[PDB]
Amino acid sequence: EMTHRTKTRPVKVGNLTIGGNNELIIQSMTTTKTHDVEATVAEIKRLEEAGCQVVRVAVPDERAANAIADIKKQINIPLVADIHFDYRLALKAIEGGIDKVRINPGNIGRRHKVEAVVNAAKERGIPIRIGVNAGSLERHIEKYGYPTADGMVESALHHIKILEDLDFHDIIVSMKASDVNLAIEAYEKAARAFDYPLHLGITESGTLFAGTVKSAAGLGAILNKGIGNTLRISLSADPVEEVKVARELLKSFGLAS
Amino acid sequence: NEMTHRTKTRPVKVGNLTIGGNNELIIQSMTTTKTHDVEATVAEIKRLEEAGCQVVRVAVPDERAANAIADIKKQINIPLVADIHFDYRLALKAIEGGIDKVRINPGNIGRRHKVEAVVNAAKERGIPIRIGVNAGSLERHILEKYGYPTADGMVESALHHIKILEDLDFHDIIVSMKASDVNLAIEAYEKAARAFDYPLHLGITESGTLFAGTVKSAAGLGAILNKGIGNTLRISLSADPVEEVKVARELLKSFGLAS
Amino acid sequence: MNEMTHRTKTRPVKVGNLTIGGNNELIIQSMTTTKTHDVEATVAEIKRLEEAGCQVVRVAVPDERAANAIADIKKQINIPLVADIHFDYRLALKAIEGGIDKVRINPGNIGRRHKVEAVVNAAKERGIPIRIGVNAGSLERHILEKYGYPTADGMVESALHHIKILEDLDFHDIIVSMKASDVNLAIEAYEKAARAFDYPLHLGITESGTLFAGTVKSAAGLGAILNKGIGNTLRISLSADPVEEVKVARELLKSFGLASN
Amino acid sequence: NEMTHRTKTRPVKVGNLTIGGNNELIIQSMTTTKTHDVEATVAEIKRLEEAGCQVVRVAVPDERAANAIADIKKQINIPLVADIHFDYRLALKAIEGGIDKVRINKVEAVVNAAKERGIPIRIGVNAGSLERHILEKYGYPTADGMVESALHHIKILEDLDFHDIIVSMKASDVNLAIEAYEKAARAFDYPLHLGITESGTLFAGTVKSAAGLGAILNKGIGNTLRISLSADPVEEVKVARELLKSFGLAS
Ligand SMILES: [Cl-]
Ligand SMILES: [Cl-]
Ligand SMILES: [Cl-]
Ligand SMILES: [Cl-]
Ligand SMILES: [Cl-]
Repeated sequence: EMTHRTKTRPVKVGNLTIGGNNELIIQSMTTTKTHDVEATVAEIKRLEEAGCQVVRVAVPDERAANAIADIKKQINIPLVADIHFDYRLALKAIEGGIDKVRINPGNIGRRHKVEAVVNAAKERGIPIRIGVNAGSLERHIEKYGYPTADGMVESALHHIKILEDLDFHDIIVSMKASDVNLAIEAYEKAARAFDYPLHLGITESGTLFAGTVKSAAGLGAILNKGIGNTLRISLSADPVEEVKVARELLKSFGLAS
Repeated sequence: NEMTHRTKTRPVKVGNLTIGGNNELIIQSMTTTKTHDVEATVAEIKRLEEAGCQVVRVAVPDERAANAIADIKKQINIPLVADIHFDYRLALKAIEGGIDKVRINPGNIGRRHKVEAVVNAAKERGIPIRIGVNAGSLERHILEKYGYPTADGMVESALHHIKILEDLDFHDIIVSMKASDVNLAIEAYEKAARAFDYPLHLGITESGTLFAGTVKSAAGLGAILNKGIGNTLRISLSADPVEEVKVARELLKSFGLAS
Repeated sequence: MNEMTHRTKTRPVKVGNLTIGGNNELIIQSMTTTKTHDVEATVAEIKRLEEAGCQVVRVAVPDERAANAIADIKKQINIPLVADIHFDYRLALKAIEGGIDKVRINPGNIGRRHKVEAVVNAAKERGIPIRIGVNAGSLERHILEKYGYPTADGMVESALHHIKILEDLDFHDIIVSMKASDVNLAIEAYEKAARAFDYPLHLGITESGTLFAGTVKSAAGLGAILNKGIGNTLRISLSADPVEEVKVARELLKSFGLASN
Repeated sequence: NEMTHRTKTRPVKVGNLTIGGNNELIIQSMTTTKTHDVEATVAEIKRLEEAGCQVVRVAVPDERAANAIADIKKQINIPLVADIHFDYRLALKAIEGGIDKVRINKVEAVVNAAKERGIPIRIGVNAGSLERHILEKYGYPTADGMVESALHHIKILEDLDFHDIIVSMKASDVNLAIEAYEKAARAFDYPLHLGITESGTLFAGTVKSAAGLGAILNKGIGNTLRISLSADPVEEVKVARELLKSFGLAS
């Protein structure tokens, strides 16, 4: 049985709550150099002007991690940081005021690294988004022979398990794929597999037109199931258009944000 | 109840094609020219043929439009379809004119001999009929029963059109459930798949700018295609009909439901 | 078995003051996206096209109001104009009387003897050429029933009958297009075309859904074709402004060291 | 000699992927980050992967990059290719770090390391860097010099019992690029790695590469391809898909 978006666990992200209500928070991400504070801030204010409620920035390095405080001081909406496995960058961004870190626990390595992150996260009440991706499933998951709905949830489970073992339940999860049937199938199962809020997203298509049609369709079928607490529409275009498609999708179903 | 999957629906012939009973959806659009202007309508259908359109609907508001069907036919490949709202003479004229499928409202037409001539006209010529229920066009008693347009009322209307034709030994039926509201559209099609075995023609009433029409159509149709129903479809957009085909092709590519 | 004729060996066919065929040049073309009857809009789109380097422009002539507007459009532009009419011969006669510089129509579609010889003699009198345009997606039913689906042999079967209708009227002022979506078919249709007849070929590829996909698919396909040494004129079809079509054609020709003259 | 069809080229493994012996080309891209900056590099690969990239090349200009190779692989799921130019040592380093393929042109020590790990070597021939003696023989860069340069390199590996070779024939002039791959395909049956060196703007490089590679693909050769652009690595994957997808050449 699927956990409706209204009975999912509430997760505080800055001043907003994701999960435990029927409000789909709109998110996006920047295209700028995260360490280029002026450019990043400029693009963020254009996203805020468009209707963006939460925005993510890639933190590939120290320059980027160092830019966090300077960015957040010049913005109004919550700022999430992208980090695949570097615990030092995780720690630097957290210290800097990020509102949430998108990091997959199982990639961090040795337990002491995993704890340095979770402890920092609890210290200032920041959540983690577990972001499962169809193109980047663990090497071992030689088990299915290719990305499948089952391989995504299992990878997801593994990541939640590490946080729950550390008494950490402030978690948001995403199951992002490029294929629509796999997309729908993945969120369906993750909703039946766990109670955390689901961050909806489909992989960027080659063109803006392809991506607009595919995402509108895939997320359309997921929202109709009563699931999803937040969403990000990924498109080969200026981020503002992602906010526009997201707004149009939610208005279409008569959904509030 | 059981949702009749698309592969479990009744196969009908629309020209040289088979709609229903399989796991593929045939793309359809409509010409924006006056059917009377032969070259104009052909020129537009040629662009749609080039684009990948598989079935095309032409305006048949009057007798001149109906009388040009054979001329259009000599110059194209794909099946020609036509919607007749009220006047049965237009349906009859279109049928004898060489149409491949007609969209009629048995209950509106009028006299029993009127419907019998069209049913027979279509039955004789071996042509299918499409029953198209539209949320904004429900019968008076339907709206009085439910109070406003609703999935159940569209389904009530559908069955009756179907029953009129079934009572005249007519079964080459395709059913459309067109609404503007996606929530209604999604429901309307889900209950139709549970209420009968005929193939369903998926369409959403166009609303807003091209940008909004494209998003809302993709959204609603995404939820319906994931339900495993739909055997044919058309995207409606105030734009060059070719754009409708583009959108339909992307949608099918996404789900892997193209012919 | 028959050798592909090299673009420099195709029959030279004059279009306006230009010569398509019997040379190593590739004439670049585009098509308007306006209503032909809207003279002002159409002439302004053509002027933008000329500015980007377009050499020949085709306009649809779907009704009588568009064919009567040919004369006034011609008076305002400096590049040869082309009427695209699928079969209505009263619309082509008007286009020809309007002073069109070429007509894109397939004679086997007209397709009544008094109707064919009329359009034929009218063109003969004005000394204007006819481009036959076979499109994989708009092939005749008797081809489809025979081959099953669109094939190169089928497109070649089609082109040959339209060509015969004309050759049988002692008309040889002909250019041929073989349009397909599938890049593999397009490539084979044009090599099969070069072996069957010596008429210069007009290279085109159906427009993909988007500008990006269209640019890649068309450069990849036409590049394949151009490298065989065939084709005498081309048109890129894109879901974009016609100016984008001219820019892709220029950069594509630039890539092969080929010129427009 | 007639050209060796892509389906008849000598199979070569790269990670879990086969390169050669089938009618489908593998998509490659290349990172732009500092290979020694691990999260940075991994982040780019992660976007590449998602976009449909199948193999990725990372620059190894020195030992910093060479040492990061292992940490990069424990994070990614597509095979990595190293690109070494002058130092035989950096290639040795990249191989110890688990590189899945080394693109390179002591000499026996590199092969022994390549033998030991069971990894191939992509001989990379380029029109912009042919040795002086073939330039002195042919006068300028040409298809005959390229194939001759590729054969002299193929010879040395073969004499050392190493046959797991993949070959590229890089040039900026479309007509030379075409002629070279045709020429290549005839001389040897090793799989071909298609690429066109970039020139001009993004617009210009997109048209040129698709045009050249289309002609090449039409001839039925090539088992792997790379679209060289000066932008986000995902733009190279975007061009590559449309191209392969248009010709009917799957993953
Ligand atoms: Cl570790
Ligand atoms: Cl450490
Ligand atoms: Cl727990
Ligand atoms: Cl009457
Ligand atoms: Cl409205």
